[PDB]
Amino acid sequence: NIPTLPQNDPRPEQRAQQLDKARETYKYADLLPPLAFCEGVPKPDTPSAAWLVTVGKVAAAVALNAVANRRAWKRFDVGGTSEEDQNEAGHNSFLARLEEPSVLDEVNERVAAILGAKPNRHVPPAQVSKDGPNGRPQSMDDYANLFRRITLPPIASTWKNDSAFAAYRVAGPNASMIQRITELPDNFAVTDAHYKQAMGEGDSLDAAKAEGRLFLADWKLIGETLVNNTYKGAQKTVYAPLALFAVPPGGGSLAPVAIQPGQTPSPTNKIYATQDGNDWLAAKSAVQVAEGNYHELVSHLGLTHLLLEPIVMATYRQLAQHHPIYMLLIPHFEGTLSINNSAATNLIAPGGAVDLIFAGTIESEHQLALAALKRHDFMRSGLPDTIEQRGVGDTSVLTDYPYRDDGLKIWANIERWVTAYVNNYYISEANVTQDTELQAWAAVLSKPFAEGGVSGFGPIDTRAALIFACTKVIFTASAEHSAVNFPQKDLMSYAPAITGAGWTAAPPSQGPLKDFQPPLELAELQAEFLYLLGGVHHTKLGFYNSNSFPYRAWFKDPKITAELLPAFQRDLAASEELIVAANATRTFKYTYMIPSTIPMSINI
Amino acid sequence: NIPTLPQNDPRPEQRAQQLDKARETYKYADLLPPLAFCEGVPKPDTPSAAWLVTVGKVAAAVA
Repeated sequence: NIPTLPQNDPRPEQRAQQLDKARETYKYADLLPPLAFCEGVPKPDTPSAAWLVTVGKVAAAVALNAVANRRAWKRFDVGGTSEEDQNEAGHNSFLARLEEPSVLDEVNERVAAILGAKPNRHVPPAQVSKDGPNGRPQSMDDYANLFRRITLPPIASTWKNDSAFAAYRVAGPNASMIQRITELPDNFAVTDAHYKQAMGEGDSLDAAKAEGRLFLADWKLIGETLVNNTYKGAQKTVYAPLALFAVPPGGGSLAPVAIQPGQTPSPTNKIYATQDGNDWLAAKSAVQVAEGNYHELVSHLGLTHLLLEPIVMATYRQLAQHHPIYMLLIPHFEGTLSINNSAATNLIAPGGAVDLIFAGTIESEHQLALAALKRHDFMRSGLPDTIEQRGVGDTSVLTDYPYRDDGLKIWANIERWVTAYVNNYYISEANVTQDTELQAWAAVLSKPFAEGGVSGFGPIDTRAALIFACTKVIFTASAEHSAVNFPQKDLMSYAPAITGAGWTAAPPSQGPLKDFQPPLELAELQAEFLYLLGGVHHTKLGFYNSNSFPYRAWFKDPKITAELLPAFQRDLAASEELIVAANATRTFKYTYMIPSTIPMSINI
Repeated sequence: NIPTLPQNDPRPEQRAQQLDKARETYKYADLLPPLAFCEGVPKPDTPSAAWLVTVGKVAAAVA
């Protein structure tokens, strides 16, 4: 078959009848206000068997670590529970390979209990707990010892170094935060003395501001939207810090200069610098807490999951199965509906993992997420555009920016493959306007953000405009989500390195480090649920197949099958070697933009 | 037992561990909007039996 535009289609009546049945299987829900959600999971978007088995094995290890953590506390129920989880691990690898009682029910339920922070996730079908790790830490060893049957992340041993703190701003979960500044803001007056502490006497703050070597990360939005909460009556705290970063003259890696935990300078809110010791380590730890709230809601959930959800909805509804753009975008949406529902009713739901671990009240977190979707500008949110919007573009000034360098490759790949796919099917700029399905598609997306649209979406009246919207979508389904989702397992499992709440007051430190860390019962949940969200690489960018049992190729037009997609896949195999090359020379690794590791869609 | 200020307390650790267990017992609520309220009546702050007997005599005459 050759997909075709609606005006060129030889059988328009059968086409508009498939969209009628399509709009009945994909109806809009209000699982989260403002946004445009789907009513449950339509059976087409059910998780594939391949996906369930992969997730099932991760949920098994997470469960076995929780049992092993329960053996350590109270130093048969732990033994019997240990084996029913082993039975599932053997059931998964063997029974599911037949190719759904063991696959369907057990996997979805185990994921729900991990993301929902439900009690007694020890054993399934065998139906805070003081027989598991809970309460205040005796020592900092209690946090590293929680990773018993899952591997402790490497940042658990590097995070105190200032080098690791700045690597987050270029190769961490929120690698898009910094911004080149020419003059310091008025509420963050850092001195030349603070600069010469970090960079030495050979450089001056004035010289760095002139040569574009100063970059700032400003968590002002956290202050605008969050409301501190409590856990079991214990005060959870979050800040809205500003942190300064500079590169040595002549170019080089980033390095932290100064930190101010609050938006407003005050007697209780001052500027901490590289030499201040225990106080400085807490001012970095405060920023890390701000990034956790900001990443998981803004960077991660708001601007990938929740950003693509109305587009996933409009694509099914207005674009027929015989539409070429429909053939391009649906495989980049596999399971996005399914994971966003498991996110809505479990993760960010009251009583879930984010409600307890992260500092804000759960509804204040939602406002933070919605605040970014409301201010986002889709048409000017292309990766090469955002790089030049921030002033982070010079490859010689700031030289260690893995996300920028690896990502700008994957973007160029996807744009080439999109520009090819579009130019084949859209042979005249009159094909775009007369695409009644694509214009309906653009309408429901061009709508106000309050009515359920994507901010800054219009207009899609050009082949170049459709090319961008299809590049940005594919990028968000693949590369960007890799750059944010998987750092959760590698860079966010260890609570002392970064977590959702501060558990003492402030960077002005008043005692031991272990008191700023979360209680163990939550610290175990953070490691486990972030292990699960970061430990599933299923489906691979460039490899378009079906979500059904044969897992056969998805395209049918032999133009794409034996030319256009192979052109795409080679470019990705090429960029992979350039990225793998640069990654060996790097101490702070960045696998999240490696073409082999990237998924097609948002699915975990 | 002679009371003592925190900085002078010979047993600071045991002291701090008490307020944690205490902040667990006395949690805030929004029973009345814009006011700092207690989440129900915690058990150590249950009305005493003397208070109930005195009140019970009055609540009987009213009935």
